[PDB]
Amino acid sequence: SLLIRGATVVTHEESYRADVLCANGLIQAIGENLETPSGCDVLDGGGQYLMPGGIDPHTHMQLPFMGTVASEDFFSGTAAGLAGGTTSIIDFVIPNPRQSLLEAFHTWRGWAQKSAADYGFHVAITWWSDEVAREMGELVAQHGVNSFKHFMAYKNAIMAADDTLVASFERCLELGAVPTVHAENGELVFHLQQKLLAQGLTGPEAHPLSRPPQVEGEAASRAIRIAETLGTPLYLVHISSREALDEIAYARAKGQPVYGEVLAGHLLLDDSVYRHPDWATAAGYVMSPPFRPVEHQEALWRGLQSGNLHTTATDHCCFCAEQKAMGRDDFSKIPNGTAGIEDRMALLWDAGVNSGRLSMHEFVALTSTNTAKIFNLFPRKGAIRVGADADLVLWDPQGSRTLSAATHHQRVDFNIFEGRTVRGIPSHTISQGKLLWAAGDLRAEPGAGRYVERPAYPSVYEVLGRRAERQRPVAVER
Amino acid sequence: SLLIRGATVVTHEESYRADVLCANGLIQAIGENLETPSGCDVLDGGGQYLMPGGIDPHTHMQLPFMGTVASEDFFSGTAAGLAGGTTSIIDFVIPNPRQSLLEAFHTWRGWAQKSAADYGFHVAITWWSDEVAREMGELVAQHGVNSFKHFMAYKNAIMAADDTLVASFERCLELGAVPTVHAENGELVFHLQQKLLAQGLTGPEAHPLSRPPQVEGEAASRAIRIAETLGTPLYLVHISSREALDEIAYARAKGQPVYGEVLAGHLLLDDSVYRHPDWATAAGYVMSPPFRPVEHQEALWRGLQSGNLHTTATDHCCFCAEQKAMGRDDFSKIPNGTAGIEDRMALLWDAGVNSGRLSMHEFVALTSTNTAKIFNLFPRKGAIRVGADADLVLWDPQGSRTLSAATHHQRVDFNIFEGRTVRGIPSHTISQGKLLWAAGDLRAEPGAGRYVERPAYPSVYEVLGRRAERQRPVAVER
Ligand SMILES: Nc1c[nH]c(=O)[nH]c1=O
Ligand SMILES: [Zn+2]
Ligand SMILES: [Zn+2]
Ligand SMILES: [Zn+2]
Ligand SMILES: [Zn+2]
Repeated sequence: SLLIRGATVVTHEESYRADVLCANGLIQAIGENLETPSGCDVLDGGGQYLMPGGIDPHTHMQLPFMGTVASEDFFSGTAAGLAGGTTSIIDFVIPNPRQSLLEAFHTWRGWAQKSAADYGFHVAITWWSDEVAREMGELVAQHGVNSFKHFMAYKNAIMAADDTLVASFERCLELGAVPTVHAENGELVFHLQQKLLAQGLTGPEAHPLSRPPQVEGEAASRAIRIAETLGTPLYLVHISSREALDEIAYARAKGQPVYGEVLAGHLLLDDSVYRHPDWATAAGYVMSPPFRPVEHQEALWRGLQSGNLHTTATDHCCFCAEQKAMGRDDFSKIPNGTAGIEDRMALLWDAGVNSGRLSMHEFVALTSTNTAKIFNLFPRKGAIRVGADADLVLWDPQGSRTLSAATHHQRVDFNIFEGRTVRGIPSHTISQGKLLWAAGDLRAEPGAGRYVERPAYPSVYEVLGRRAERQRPVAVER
Repeated sequence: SLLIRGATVVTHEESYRADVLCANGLIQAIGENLETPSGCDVLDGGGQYLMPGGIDPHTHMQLPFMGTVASEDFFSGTAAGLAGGTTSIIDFVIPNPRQSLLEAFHTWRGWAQKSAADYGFHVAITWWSDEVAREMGELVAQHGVNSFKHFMAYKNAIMAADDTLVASFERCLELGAVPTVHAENGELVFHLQQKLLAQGLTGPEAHPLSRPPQVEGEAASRAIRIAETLGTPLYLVHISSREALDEIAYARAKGQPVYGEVLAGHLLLDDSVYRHPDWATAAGYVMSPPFRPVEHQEALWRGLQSGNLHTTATDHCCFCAEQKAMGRDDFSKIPNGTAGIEDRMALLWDAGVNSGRLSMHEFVALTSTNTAKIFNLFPRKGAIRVGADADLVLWDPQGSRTLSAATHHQRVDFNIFEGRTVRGIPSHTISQGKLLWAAGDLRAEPGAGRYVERPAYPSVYEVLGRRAERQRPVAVER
């Protein structure tokens, strides 16, 4: 048993002073001046905020990708996420083309067994056949998967063309699963990569030039309108561009269920990072989509404030300087990805709440509750109520931290926010009711985390259902 | 020679009283009370408006298509255009996949020699290879073509996927040619067509359901964004939807050279036409894009008024009842297309000018001058000025005409505006300085029209070149 006493509870919609009791991995009681069970550890949260633990729905722990394997494994990644107040992740099963999905799924369950905190998976659809359609049904019915990932970029690899997107989205509808998309036009990226290389522009500064923001806006428009035509919801991962955000807003203004996810990097960094004089420094920012001219950061913030972006994530995909250097002579070969699982919540609090573009309640909604709702984990997760998983974070608004690769718990030799000082840190992280991060001490244990099943048919599917019934076609009688 | 006396000259920007003298196919003199050369014919235009003859940039005379050949041929179609005030067309060479473009071009020249008025061609890119790219250059350099058409629908036929779109648009940029696009997502069309057929919805009412508006908005988005990425202008044919119009307005607002074309059918008809209890009547409206719910008509009129739609055309593609009946058990086999070359100008005048939606100057811009400027034919066409081609229409603002398949000159048994009465009609049409339509008397002759060459590099390409030079990628030395 673990009792957090004297703090202010901050949810996605309200604040109030109360104590919180956890036991057996669940939240047992909430209230002022709670009784203390015998032999129950006590945590003093005076002057701090008690919030749901962060959920990161976009991580790539130890992903084999672009000629190599990510430097962060499932244990060091989930542990680092605990240090930064994040208590569960959704990662990605990425089968190779013509490789079986259940095969990939069990393989990934294997790798993820070492997780120190709760974890789940999105399954990517990297090819199509009647068997993928059948396997998708199995993953939802028997293995707790309720979301499928589609890559519109990475031509001559994992890219899903329109024919796949249509088939798979239609399958998700049948299964009550949520289609999710990496929205970049693969044909234009491939075309621009070759053209820049043929011009001899091989540095990291060519990476943004190879996939400018309209390449994302285009794919977002296409994913969104396939989803509209087939009558499914749609979740777009790491939106970086005004173009893509405007497409989401346009569809939502048409009341379509479209969600957008954003990373701290795309809220706070611009594309000048790729022109850094030092190659390894610039290479460190190479991910897709890339960082953008400053006007896109401001559009994304307004996306958060307006309700047109819905979740924060990290695309946590680490590669050390030596792996980055795999493309020292060809930006197209630099393994794509940045780290951020540990830094997401502090970064957003410091830039959003301290500044105050975001209220404390929006901070919560954007770091856990919205993700939980979208993927049908609410109120089990991202919620402070009796019966919910005891995933919590205690937040010192006056604590300070300076992000550096030399001191962060993420196993990677680079931090895209190196040297940045944030006011507002997680003093204590609580996962499954146990205190796994405390005032500098990390208590993560390999294998401590559970695999989290997400049930199919989130509530959006009931409204979609009624809509589809109103729109059934009537033949003309002749 | 031919002198038009006493009319009000109306251009794309102004109105003034003057006579106009034509001779040798050209406009010779403009001024009040011009002297009459001896032997010159005189036309009294008192109380009427003298405007440039209409240019219809979207016709398909005797096109072989969807199993058959359009009922209108190049003589009957251009003659019918003349009765309606339209003095020149741009048609489409549509090579079959793997067919040489040059081969198809010469064949089409044979088909079009019988035209009664000036004509030109757009050439469609229905497949890709190095030969295609070479033949595009030859068509521009030797054959007066400066625009290339791309079909984004017609899966498993003339459809261009992104790889062809990108390669062709790049070729277009190299040649100073205008890419034009039929913007519908073919994968979604094909998927919806089979779905609806599988459910037994075989009638014409399924045609609009098989290609809802967002299918067009998606393809407009994608064509527009490819164009932006490659640095070309872009011309989208027959825009029917708010979604597509919004994509054009959005790219035009970012400063991008995007032009939109609209048919009178999509300005004035709604999709209730496909539910007519008579099969032949409903089939008569079947074209792609289909006619839309009424809110899209309002949006289109608004595009015209705001400057986000730029040209009018007809997609003149005629099929009689027995030909339409090829799809009596399968709407996907109904040959797509409607008639309008003869009716476009009166329809737009009556609905746009009489209502005050459009000024008379906007009417001229939208029926001739904007098309001329976009395809590099201004001021040879669409302009009343000494030396311009003598293509003129004399317009009686209080004349009246009732549109009817029983009385029109279009060689087709269906009119999508059957029984509509319009106020403001062409009393006389002058082509190559000759009076070919004189209040009810059509004097069109087979073979009188000239093939019209269009020079490459319209003016927009000078601006694009200056932008490209400013945005040249620049490496970082390390
Ligand atoms: N060529 C065409 C004629 N008519 C149509 O409706 N669509 C076409 O693509
Ligand atoms: Zn991604
Ligand atoms: Zn990712
Ligand atoms: Zn068309
Ligand atoms: Zn057409």
